[PDB]
Amino acid sequence: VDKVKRSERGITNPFFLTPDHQVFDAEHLMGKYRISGVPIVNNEEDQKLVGIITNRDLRFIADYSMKISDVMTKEELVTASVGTT
Amino acid sequence: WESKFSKEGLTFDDVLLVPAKSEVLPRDVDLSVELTKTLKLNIPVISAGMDTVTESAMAIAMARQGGLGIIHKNMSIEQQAEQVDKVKRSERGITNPFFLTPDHQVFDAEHLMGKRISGVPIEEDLVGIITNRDLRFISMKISDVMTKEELVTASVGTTLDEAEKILQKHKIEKLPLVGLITIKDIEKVIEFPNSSKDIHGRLIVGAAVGVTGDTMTRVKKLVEANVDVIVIDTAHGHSQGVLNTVTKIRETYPELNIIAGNVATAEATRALIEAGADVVKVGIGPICTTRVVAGVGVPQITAIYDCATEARKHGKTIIADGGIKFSGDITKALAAGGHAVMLGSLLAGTSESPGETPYKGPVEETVYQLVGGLRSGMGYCGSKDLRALREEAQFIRMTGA
Amino acid sequence: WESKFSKEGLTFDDVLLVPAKSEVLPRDVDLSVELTKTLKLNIPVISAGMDTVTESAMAIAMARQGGLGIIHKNMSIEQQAEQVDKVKRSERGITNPFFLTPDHQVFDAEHLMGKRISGVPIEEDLVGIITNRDLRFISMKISDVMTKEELVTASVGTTLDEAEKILQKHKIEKLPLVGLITIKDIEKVIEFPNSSKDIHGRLIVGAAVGVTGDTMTRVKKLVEANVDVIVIDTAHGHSQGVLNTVTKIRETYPELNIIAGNVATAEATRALIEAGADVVKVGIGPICTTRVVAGVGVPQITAIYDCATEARKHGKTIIADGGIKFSGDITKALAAGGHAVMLGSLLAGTSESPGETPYKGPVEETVYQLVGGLRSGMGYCGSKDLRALREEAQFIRMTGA
Ligand SMILES: Nc1ncnc2c1ncn2[C@@H]1O[C@H](COP(=O)(O)OP(=O)(O)OP(=O)(O)OP(=O)(O)OC[C@H]2O[C@@H](n3cnc4c(N)ncnc43)[C@H](O)[C@@H]2O)[C@@H](O)[C@H]1O
Ligand SMILES: Nc1ncnc2c1ncn2[C@@H]1O[C@H](COP(=O)(O)OP(=O)(O)OP(=O)(O)OP(=O)(O)OC[C@H]2O[C@@H](n3cnc4c(N)ncnc43)[C@H](O)[C@@H]2O)[C@@H](O)[C@H]1O
Ligand SMILES: Nc1ncnc2c1ncn2[C@@H]1O[C@H](COP(=O)(O)OP(=O)(O)OP(=O)(O)OP(=O)(O)OC[C@H]2O[C@@H](n3cnc4c(N)ncnc43)[C@H](O)[C@@H]2O)[C@@H](O)[C@H]1O
Ligand SMILES: [Mg+2]
Ligand SMILES: [Mg+2]
Ligand SMILES: [Mg+2]
Repeated sequence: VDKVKRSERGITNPFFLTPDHQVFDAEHLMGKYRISGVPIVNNEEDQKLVGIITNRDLRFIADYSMKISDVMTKEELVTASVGTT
Repeated sequence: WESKFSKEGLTFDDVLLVPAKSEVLPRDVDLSVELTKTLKLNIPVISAGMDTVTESAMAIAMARQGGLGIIHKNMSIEQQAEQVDKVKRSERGITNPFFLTPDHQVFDAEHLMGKRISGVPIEEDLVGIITNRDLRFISMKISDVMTKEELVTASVGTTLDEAEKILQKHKIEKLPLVGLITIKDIEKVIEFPNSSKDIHGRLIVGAAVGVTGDTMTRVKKLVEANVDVIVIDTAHGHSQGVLNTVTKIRETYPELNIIAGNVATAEATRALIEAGADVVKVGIGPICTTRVVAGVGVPQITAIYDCATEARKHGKTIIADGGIKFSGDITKALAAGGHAVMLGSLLAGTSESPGETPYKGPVEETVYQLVGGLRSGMGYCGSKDLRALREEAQFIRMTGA
Repeated sequence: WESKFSKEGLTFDDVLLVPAKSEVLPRDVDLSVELTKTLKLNIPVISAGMDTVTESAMAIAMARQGGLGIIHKNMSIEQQAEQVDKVKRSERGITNPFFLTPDHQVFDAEHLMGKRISGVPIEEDLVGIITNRDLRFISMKISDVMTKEELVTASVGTTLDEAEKILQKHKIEKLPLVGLITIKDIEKVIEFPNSSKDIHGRLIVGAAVGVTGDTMTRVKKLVEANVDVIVIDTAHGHSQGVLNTVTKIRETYPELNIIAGNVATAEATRALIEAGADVVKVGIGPICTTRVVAGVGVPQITAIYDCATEARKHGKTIIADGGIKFSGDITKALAAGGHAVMLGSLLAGTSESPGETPYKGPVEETVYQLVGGLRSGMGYCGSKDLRALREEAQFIRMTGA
């Protein structure tokens, strides 16, 4: 019963990462939870969005542990405000 | 009259190959075969010149794997030369890509895509690019809502290295040449290291010729299309018409590679060689029609061995075109003396086979299993390469049990 | 090239054994065979080293009947040495029996019983005994309502005679050793007088070895487990890797019995013998895979005879591992020169075969019928023992009819 009541939670707590981590770190998250995207924040505390990494991004790389910062999407980064429909 | 019934004949199911001492594993076996000085294969497999087996798609797939494809003759002289040219120009990494204009609708693009390309650059005198992932966010609508502002284009002459890089930077898989260089285009230039090629690095290809009135014109255009070998293909090559056609083609094109029509005796093999054939294709009724209808046939193992024995007196090559039904028959056919085997029925239902009609998947599936069996057989025989299988492997004659 | 097709080959269905004068009945026939000076069987049957045929249960049953079991190699080095040790220590009449405590429930006992023992003695530092008939008067409850007061126990060292007597007196079938001596344990020491044993009276057993990186360590532990024979088992023993592995094992363990991998020619039999093999196992494609996939094979009767002829020049032994399908094939295989036959598919579904998955009942059922047919064949041939069948029995070649 509790599993059905908690199904549609609306993700307020998004799974994130930092440019310090390796590209392997990102694959772990994607493969573990069947997730296709990881938003990258500047630090664990001042969670400030710097980038996002995704599988189509992983396709363009031969297996590598390069810093996700030189791998992620940063220049034409698209966000929306909280409360947008 | 007295030697009317003296001869004996063996087929594939009458013999087995005998294991010998082996110092090589099946994977370290060399499968290259030199049909002529200018026609070398890396696997001894050739797709037949049949309208159900080999057109440009099959010939490219066969050559990519180290084999050879024979474009069939059930088409006009112009189409066949175009098929040969389409194979010779492949693996260049596209001067004539498909195109649309901003006036067209996305329904036009999807159908042009389905007929397996994933990108369509956007009249007679570049504005955009439309791809498959663009179609996910669309609802046939109109094609003018495409990728129009963020356009990454290269110059004509940009190197592949000057790519796999522009592409990796802009995370895009298509790069128009204001031509087209894709990313599959770049990666297929590395995926096939065993690809059989001519001296200029182009994929080899063959074309089928009969004995008609216009075959001299057909050979002319095929040669003009840089075909690597002409297959003079008839039901009975020991006819005088075939012999004359072989000689006329040899005298007109002295250095052109020639494969000649089905024969099954040493005498016919000598006639075809003396007429000017480089390679002799072997197979006369290998319960097929020829046996039931005409009462004519030669058991294929005997045919291969007798024709191979005659051909290597003259330093020439044999192609085994006949009743190969399992991978183990390839090992027998080559060990009997054949330099390469020709396949038709086995490859007729594959993806690269002509038309959409039994489906057999990619032809790489089949060739892998067939070559895998050959490698296993050469391991048992201790066959270093194909000459050792040909010249040294021994057979055991079996009762049917 | 000219002797490419000279050889001829016979299989089981091509030949029949010819009756000869007979002075012995099928039951008075001797079925013993001496594979080596230290590996003697009383019936010429060996269960194959396959993961579907032979583990410790099959090896014990095979040895009990006078044959031999080959523990398969589809397990770790530690497990296989444990399997060999489990056979060598059997027929002793139990130092490590199953145990429970008064805290457990009868449901624990029944399941421990079902997984075929009938008694469970009742922690780390004897209180009772629980058996199957005790379960009839019980309702899983708790195991403390067991046989606790009337406890008949013996000392460690009590002789079997000092039993079959304590048991007959107290009308009980279990006797704990404050260890375990049962009554089936005592009676199976008499039921199998034909049991093949080593010089110290332990059941013989064999273990399978391949040609990998760790087989030297595998042989080391198997030898440390007192294995009687090592079977170096490969698809092609005439390879240089097998020959080197045979020699390295021989030089490390000079007196260890070695059976070497499938070969089918006299030349390969000589190579395996010269490398250091005691027994040569014969069978290369005896419509199996090897023929269909690789085109390689030797008709088994010809293989047995050619390999036996070579092996007995050197005083060595042949094992016929191949397409035996009826009891009459055993008679043919041995009469062709084989000293023992190896079986796999025939024994794969029996009770002592690995796993619970076609069920074939006890393997004693099958071996009885197979040996019965052999005895009948030797009666027709007048074969006193196995050498007479090998050296004197004649065959008749038959048309397929
Ligand atoms: N952190 C998290 N915490 C909790 N739940 C989570 C989560 N992340 C995901 N989930 C959940 O997991 C699911 C999301 O994945 P799915 O929704 O199931 O996956 P998809 O989008 O179908 O994947 P696809 O493979 O097609 O996408 P692509 O890589 O092309 O990727 C899109 C393309 O657009 C680009 N792109 C994406 N966002 C961009 C941006 N902001 N700016 C620029 N480019 C961007 C990418 O580079 C790529 O090329 C949902 O259930 C979601 O709620
Ligand atoms: N017109 C043509 N003429 C002749 N032969 C042709 C042909 N088109 C294809 N072929 C042939 O077809 C073969 C098959 O290769 P492809 O069809 O290229 O298959 P692929 O590399 O696996 O592409 P994919 O399907 O993953 O692309 P997607 O939309 O996901 O990802 C593509 C992404 O690229 C982006 N993109 C492309 N160009 C862009 C640009 N200029 N600017 C911005 N984004 C661009 C798109 O927006 C999209 O997100 C090629 O080797 C080639 O020989
Ligand atoms: N713990 C263990 N560890 C390892 N291997 C094991 C094992 N237990 C069995 N095995 C193996 O299993 C094999 C199979 O032999 P068993 O399982 O012994 O089969 P069986 O002799 O035919 O016994 P049955 O099934 O007839 O016994 P029942 O309860 O009718 O009759 C038995 C009667 O004995 C009585 N009984 C037993 N001990 C008694 C005692 N101390 N005092 C009084 N009664 C006692 C019971 O009350 C009952 O009435 C043995 O050969 C042995 O190798
Ligand atoms: Mg995607
Ligand atoms: Mg895609
Ligand atoms: Mg009972």
